[PDB]
Amino acid sequence: TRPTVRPRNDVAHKQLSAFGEYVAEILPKYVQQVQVSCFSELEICIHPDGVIPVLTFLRDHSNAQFKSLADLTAVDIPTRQNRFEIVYNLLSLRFNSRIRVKTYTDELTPVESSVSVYKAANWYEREIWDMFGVFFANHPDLRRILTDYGFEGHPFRKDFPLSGYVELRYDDEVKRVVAEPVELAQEFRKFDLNSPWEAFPAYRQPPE
Amino acid sequence: KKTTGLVGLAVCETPHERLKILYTKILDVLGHIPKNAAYRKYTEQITNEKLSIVKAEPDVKKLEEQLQGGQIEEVILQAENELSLARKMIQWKPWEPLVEEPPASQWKWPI
Amino acid sequence: LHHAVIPHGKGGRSSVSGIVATVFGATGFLGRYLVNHLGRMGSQVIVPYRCEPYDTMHLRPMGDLGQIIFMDWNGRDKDSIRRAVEHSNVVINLVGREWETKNFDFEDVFVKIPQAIAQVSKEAGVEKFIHISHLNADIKSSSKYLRNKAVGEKEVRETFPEATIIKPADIFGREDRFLNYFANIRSLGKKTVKQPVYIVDVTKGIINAIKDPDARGKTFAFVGPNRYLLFDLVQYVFAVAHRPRDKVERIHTTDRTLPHLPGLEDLGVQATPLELKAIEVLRRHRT
Amino acid sequence: TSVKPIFSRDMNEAKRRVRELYRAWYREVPNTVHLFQLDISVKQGRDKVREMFKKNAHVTDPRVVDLLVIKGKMELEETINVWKQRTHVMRFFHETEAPRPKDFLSKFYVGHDP
Amino acid sequence: TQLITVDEKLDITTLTGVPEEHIKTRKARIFVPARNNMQSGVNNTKKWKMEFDTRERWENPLMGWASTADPLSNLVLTFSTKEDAIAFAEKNGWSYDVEERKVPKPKSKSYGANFSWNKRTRVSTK
Amino acid sequence: EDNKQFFGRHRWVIYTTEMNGKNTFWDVDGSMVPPEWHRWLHCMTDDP
Amino acid sequence: VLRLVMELSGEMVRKCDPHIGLLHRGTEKLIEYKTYLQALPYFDRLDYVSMMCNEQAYSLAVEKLLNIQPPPRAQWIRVLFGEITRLLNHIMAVTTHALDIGAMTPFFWMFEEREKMFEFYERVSGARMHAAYVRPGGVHQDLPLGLMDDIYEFSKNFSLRIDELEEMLTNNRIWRNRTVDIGVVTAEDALNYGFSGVMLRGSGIQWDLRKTQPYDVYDQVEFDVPIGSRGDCYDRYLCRVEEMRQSIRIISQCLNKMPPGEIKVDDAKVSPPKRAEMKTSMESLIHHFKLYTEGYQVPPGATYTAIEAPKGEFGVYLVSDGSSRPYRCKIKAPGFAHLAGLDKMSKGHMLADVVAIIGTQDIVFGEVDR
Amino acid sequence: GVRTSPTGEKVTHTGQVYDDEDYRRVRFVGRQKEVNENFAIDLIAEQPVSQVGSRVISCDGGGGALGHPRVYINLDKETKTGTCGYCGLQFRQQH
Amino acid sequence: TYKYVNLREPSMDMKSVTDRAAQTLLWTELIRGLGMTLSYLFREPATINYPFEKGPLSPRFRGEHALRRYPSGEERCIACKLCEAVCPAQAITIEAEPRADGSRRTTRYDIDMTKCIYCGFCQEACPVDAIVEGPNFEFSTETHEELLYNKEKLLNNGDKWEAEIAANIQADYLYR
Amino acid sequence: ASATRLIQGLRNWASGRDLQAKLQLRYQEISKRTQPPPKLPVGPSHRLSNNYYCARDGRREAMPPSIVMSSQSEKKAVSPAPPIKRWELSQDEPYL
Ligand SMILES: NC(=O)C1=CN([C@@H]2O[C@H](COP(=O)(O)OP(=O)(O)OC[C@H]3O[C@@H](n4cnc5c(N)ncnc54)[C@H](OP(=O)(O)O)[C@@H]3O)[C@@H](O)[C@H]2O)C=CC1
Ligand code: SF4
Ligand code: SF4
Ligand SMILES: [Zn+2]
Repeated sequence: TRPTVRPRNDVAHKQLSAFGEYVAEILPKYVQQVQVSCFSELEICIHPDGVIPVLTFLRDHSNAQFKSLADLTAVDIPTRQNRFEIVYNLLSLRFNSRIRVKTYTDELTPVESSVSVYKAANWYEREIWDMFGVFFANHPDLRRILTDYGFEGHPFRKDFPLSGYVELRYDDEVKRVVAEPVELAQEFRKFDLNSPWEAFPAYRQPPE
Repeated sequence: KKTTGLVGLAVCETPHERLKILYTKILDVLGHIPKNAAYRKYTEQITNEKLSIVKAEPDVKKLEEQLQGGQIEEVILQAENELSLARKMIQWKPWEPLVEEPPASQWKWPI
Repeated sequence: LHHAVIPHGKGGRSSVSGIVATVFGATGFLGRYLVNHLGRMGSQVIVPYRCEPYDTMHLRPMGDLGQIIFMDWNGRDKDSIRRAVEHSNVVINLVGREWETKNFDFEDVFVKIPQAIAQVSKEAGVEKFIHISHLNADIKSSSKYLRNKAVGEKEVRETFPEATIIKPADIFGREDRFLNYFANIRSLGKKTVKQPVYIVDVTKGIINAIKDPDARGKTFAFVGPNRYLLFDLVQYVFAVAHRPRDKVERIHTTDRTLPHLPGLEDLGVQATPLELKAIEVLRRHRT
Repeated sequence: TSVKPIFSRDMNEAKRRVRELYRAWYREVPNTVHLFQLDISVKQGRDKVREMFKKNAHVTDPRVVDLLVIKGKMELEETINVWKQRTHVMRFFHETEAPRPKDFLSKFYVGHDP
Repeated sequence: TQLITVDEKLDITTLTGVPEEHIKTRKARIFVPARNNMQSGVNNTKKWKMEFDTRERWENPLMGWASTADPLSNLVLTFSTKEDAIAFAEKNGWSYDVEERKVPKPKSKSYGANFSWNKRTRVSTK
Repeated sequence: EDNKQFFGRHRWVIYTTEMNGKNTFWDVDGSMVPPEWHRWLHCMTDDP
Repeated sequence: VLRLVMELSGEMVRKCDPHIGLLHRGTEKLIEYKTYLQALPYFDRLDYVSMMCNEQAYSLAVEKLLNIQPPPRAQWIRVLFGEITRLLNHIMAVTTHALDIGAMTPFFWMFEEREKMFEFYERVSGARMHAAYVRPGGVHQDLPLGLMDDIYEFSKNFSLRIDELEEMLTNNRIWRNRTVDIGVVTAEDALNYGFSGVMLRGSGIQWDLRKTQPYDVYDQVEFDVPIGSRGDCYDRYLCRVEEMRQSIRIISQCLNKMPPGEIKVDDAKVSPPKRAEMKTSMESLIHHFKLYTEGYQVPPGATYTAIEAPKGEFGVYLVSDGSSRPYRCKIKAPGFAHLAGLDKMSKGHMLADVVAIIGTQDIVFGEVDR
Repeated sequence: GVRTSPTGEKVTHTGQVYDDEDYRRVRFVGRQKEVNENFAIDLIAEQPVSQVGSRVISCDGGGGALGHPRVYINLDKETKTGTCGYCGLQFRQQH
Repeated sequence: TYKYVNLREPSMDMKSVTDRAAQTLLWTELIRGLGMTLSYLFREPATINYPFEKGPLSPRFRGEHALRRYPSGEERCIACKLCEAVCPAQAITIEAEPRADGSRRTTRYDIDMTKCIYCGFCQEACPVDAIVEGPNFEFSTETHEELLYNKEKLLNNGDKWEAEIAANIQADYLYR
Repeated sequence: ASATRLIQGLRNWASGRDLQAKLQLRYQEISKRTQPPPKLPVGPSHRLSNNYYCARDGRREAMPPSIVMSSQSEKKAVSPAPPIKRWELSQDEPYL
């Protein structure tokens, strides 16, 4: 078990467990999950109303500094009514630790636009608005950045397929470039690789 | 001091009493906050610990090596932002019990 | 007929459409637009050129991957022409320089070129051969151009009789000849009534007639929608453009309708007027 | 069932914002068709604009109307700047066929399109 | 903050941007994917795949490939319950065909019954 | 092949005229070498 | 290649909108429709100047999720090529800053040295630039006999050539006049605007992911990262050149501390076996076959990691169904994070100074897209 | 070693030669249909049928870890030679 | 550990300040840069005469996409579809049939040279080393039709040489 | 290199770095190609009689993440980690 399998530290696990229990006790208004994985990186799962209060707490308080802001994405999970998952990622300059603030959200109701306390979140929020459509009320400027202007569809969803619906070509008829419905030259074959036989017995969900 | 390692932050000349009136304002605005929650307990405990660090030490460099938050003026700025959360958390009632639940088949991952 | 000539699915960008078209010419104006609309249809075009490959290079990427194909032809041998028309569904004949050269007159391009290609075509077994002609090309006077075209008309009518002999009026567009000469002026003023027809309705009519069978044998003529004076049209050109011998005789010669032969209405295509497309194309004036 | 809408209370503010947005598109069209050196009469462009408005008149849900207003405002900004080129503006139009009608027999000749 | 909310339906098909030809013409199918019969393992069960029906795939006339004018041809959406499947299909607009789940039927077999005395269940080989 | 130059100027080919017949005195292409000399010339070895 | 719409009071500025997204390619979507082993080169080429640290971060992401430690020789070889990649990206950033600021010739001097380094990549794998070569499960197909002495030769000659680069520039008078007064960064700005790596080195706070959280055997080599004092662009230039010189140090100690363990992991259900057992086994042929068709299954969960790309915090965030396909990958890009604060970095300067600001934060404009 | 169909061109080692009614013949105009002129089935009779004195014998392919993997084939068919599915070369038994 | 920069002061001593004034008013280190650049002028430049001298390489370059075959034998490929299963732009296209003999073989083995990113995964995935990344890299093709290889083109390209491919593999069949 | 002594002296006078010694034109220490064929080692597995895969099953050691407070007089307020000690100037020629 020891060679070529990465060992761990239970000490960091106990530290993050006690810290997450502490944060869960002292902000009871929005805490739903505080989960700790095997390799000690914290996850805090949050209702979509305490975005500004929880981030104003987590920027400060001298027990959890966490100035460094990272990724924002809202992992598209169907079979839910609240589809999208806004994932804040926070890194502490003072304590060297990573916490993942996963707040949940639906298709049409906005979360509260974290750019007010995080100046790094501006183009992150603009990117999420362009690729998904998660609206951000009380935001300075929402535009389409990382897509074409005349293109729409919010393509990083699961409803948007791999190929786009439109496809450009130049033509000398109207002496310019026009978009057409997509005419693929090949299929993009689909390999049914989801093999049976239960490779992980621990992660079995209870069937009906 | 003389020209600290940060950039948009010039050195202060009276760190001690400025930091002390900062933390007494922290105790005042915490005195605004209601009682029964433990948020008052943790903030009061850490603030009294840090004030007990600073009251027992009139030094500078030993005060930096003992009190975390190197070097010095980050503690002052962090105290300002701690006052900022204090002012913002008279309102917004973080200690009150929960708003309604998710549909409970959402935070389980493996779909 | 064999498979992969039948249509397949929708249209455009290597969707396998019906016709395989051998085109003579296509380096000029109307043939280039015709290859363009067949590429929008998604039809394989076999075109031979005689010039530098740079011209067929800047009209090359009209098709999809490897659809259109380029080869060589010459105005002398039946072997290269026959090799170009070995396997063809349809074939169109568009050729002609509007001034005599050292090695070619108005005679024997319009005369000798449809003879040999119609010979190897009728010995080859092609169908829906479309031969262009200028409108009102007569046995009458004033043009070696028009009389050699009338001789070629009689040739294509006599041998291989079920050819679509087609004629538009004098067409205008992005690379017009006579509107360019209207721009390249100086002057003189005459009278002639004239109807101009825009180029895209003409080539839409040609591709619709070549893809729609049962409309064969009949010669067609395309009609301009306005049909008024030439000098009023020149005043219109200078007004919209903001500034105050063979070609000029062949525009002053003859412009009439013929009630014998059918035109646009037996095809079902909307006519674009002179005014809209003329405002679209009259760029390149002072600011 | 708690749902937080964007702007709307009833469809009155929806009607108000969409008529103001259409006024903005009306005074948006001639400046752009003069600026991009386009090739289309103003009547045809305005009729295609109001046709695109009349396409989605079948929506009564107010959040959807709010999101349509926000999308139209975004593209009105991006066309009132010079950020979008000639290609996208012509791409709104359809001058390159696309000839496909909705006849039964026409789809029966060029088959397998039910 | 305790705003307007009205208990109604959803109309996301005027937002997701896929054109109305693909909306009203193409048809979805929701099914649990069957066990691929050569293997005998049902980890490939327990999911509700949403698929779209197949359409034309002609021959690519230069290489011998199967091109298609179908961007939606290679979608699959593996779900966990039939209710959320139907809810998502009605939420996003297009039509859908529901096939019902079929478990393997529980049986009653035993080795002693394979070694019967006057019952005809007899192994006859071993 | 010379030794006194550096690594990159050891092994150089001199093409001849019309080995296939396309007047290759001028306009010398690449890949006009047989493959064992394509192993030798690309410095994949130390022996001819 | 970018679009920049600047609004300026004359020969000065007011604001600037960086229109980026010109080079958008859909990399996250394409990885969501592929497997792990197949979609590794997308991670190889989202950034392209640094080329093996991206491999290193993705391989350590998959190994950290999969709870499998590579053999130690694989770790030390990965450290060596991470130092080669660090040296290469910093020297190209210096030379492209020099070429865009003027300064024709040191560009070509250090690119001849980089031509030696691409010869080294060729001898390692075969590719010029985009050598994949780092499988999750340790390095694959190890080095041919006769490479380490060439790296030793390059280390000596390149120490000489980088000292000659500091002979040419660096106390160049007018280049110092060109880039000293521009590019001020407050520590509060360096925190709130989310900067990564070299900006944090240059402006104030001592911060290294390598030193604080050693994700590999970096903890067992003596090196010292240069820090900045004034938070300045010339100071940041000195920081980059001394990080190159520290990379020379780490290459020397890595060549002196090399254990001859093995190439890949001895867990054949993750790394494919080699040819001898492949042509005569049964389990290894089965593992070869199904491992290249399906891809190995990866347990469900969401992980994040981040290593020190020569730009900065190259982060990668994997989200995995129990599957051979990743459900959602995402990349924290130091180029994006550095481009994020351009208005506050260039509120008070002019347009050539803005071009120097685009130079002084190392840019590829592929990785800024994600 | 190629046939010449009445179309008139080179046939291949797959039965894919054209009809007269095709347009793909005329898109072959000007550029030659290059084909491998060293076929596959003819290089089976060139290989001698080896005779090994054992009964259940081996096939590797001429090189350790260079070729196709090991396969052990039987020689119980008294008149039919053993045939490796990978190699394509035969074997016999000599008692 | 950290080693930062730009912590000094201009020395107020008279010699150092008049030396900085001498550099300011006398253009000194500019001429020092001129001297360094003239020292690189008097070197011999390191160029290669391209059509005669070709740049060095490794025995494991990835080029031509050639095929191999058995010693005086048939086609080395089985059509086991591993290369199309691993091909990360799916440029491989295999349609397989057995012939009249009985051994399983192909019909259509197409490499798209457009989509081929040149990984090496089809080389590493091939169990019999049928497809091999070739040695030479000269395609330079004037037409887009000609950049779509057929199986017969690959067999001709594998029968224009094996001795290069065999020499490279026989040198380096031990690393991989 | 491969040049006479007067221009060598002019190179070393324009840049006193002994340019003739190491010049970035490799002549001798190009790696002598066609090396002997290597025999790779196989690491801490293929070891017979003890390699139970049941032990080193790092895929199956993935625990599900443990949970604290949910949707369904305490000596505390500790930090997530011990606070980070400030570094030192390294002796190998710092500034100053
Ligand atoms: N208003 C008008 O212009 C009208 C024109 N037409 C007819 O339409 C046709 C096309 O017109 P247009 O495009 O303007 O003129 P072009 O001269 O450009 O078209 C003729 C084409 O055939 C080629 N060609 C002509 N003569 C020779 C020759 N001797 N040898 C080889 N190739 C030759 C031309 O050049 P190349 O060799 O380089 O390919 C060109 O590709 C003409 O026949 C014209 O009479 C009919 C009605 C109205
Ligand atoms: S992996 Fe090799 S043997 Fe298998 S199909 Fe591909 S080329 Fe043929
Ligand atoms: S090298 Fe080319 S053919 Fe081989 S797997 Fe990669 S893309 Fe496919
Ligand atoms: Zn065999």
